[PDB]
Amino acid sequence: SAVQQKLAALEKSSGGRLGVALIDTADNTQVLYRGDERFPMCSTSKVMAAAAVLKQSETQKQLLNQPVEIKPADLVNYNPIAEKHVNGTMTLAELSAAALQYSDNTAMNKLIAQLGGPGGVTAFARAIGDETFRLDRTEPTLNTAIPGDPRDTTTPRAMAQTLRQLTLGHALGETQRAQLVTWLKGNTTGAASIRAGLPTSWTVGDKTGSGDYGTTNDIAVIWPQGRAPLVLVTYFTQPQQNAESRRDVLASAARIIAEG
Repeated sequence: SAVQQKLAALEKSSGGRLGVALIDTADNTQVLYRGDERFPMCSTSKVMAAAAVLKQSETQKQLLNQPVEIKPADLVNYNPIAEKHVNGTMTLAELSAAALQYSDNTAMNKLIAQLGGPGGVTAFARAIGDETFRLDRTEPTLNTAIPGDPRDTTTPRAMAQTLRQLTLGHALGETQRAQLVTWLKGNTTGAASIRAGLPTSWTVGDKTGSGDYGTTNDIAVIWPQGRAPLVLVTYFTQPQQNAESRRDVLASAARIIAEG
């Protein structure tokens, strides 16, 4: 198609490997580019951990208010919110918001611990029908993004279908789904990624991800004005271990998609 020609040209101009999955919920049509190739998730995996804790809260009604200690030994490489609460507590709701909206890595590790390890996050993916997602490591080593390494990867197609179920479908209860949507819409890290390639009137909820090998990711639910919502996943990774992030590539992919 025309869009896939332009995405392929964008990829060629970038020097990296680009994966795109669009789901148009108007007619359940999909646009895929390398849709079944594995990509390192990096921080886009935080959506699955937050959703898994939300799913637990459908039975443990007070779970999101449970206080969790933040100790100096809990801090890893990037803890913008957790650092503000060292030797204090944050609720699981506050940890989920920090993980999603600020990409706080300590918050992610607390969510993983709540679920019983990376195997508990992966379990939730399987329980909602995602057989592709795998979380193998904690923060920060899940971001190594080594070429060919299947650890901590998913495919664009799988992540788009799973993000649709979590936010627009009914994989979660109603209060939980609305909370997830509210968190995604309040993301603070996405201004230069998918959002930058879309009309400013469209409302976006997204989760970015970045890591080694110049890995630059964004997953988004998009509500166009007077139009059925869209789910857009853009993964990008590069051949050099020390490559710089390329959020502009995600913005350009979104622009190409939005042209259709």
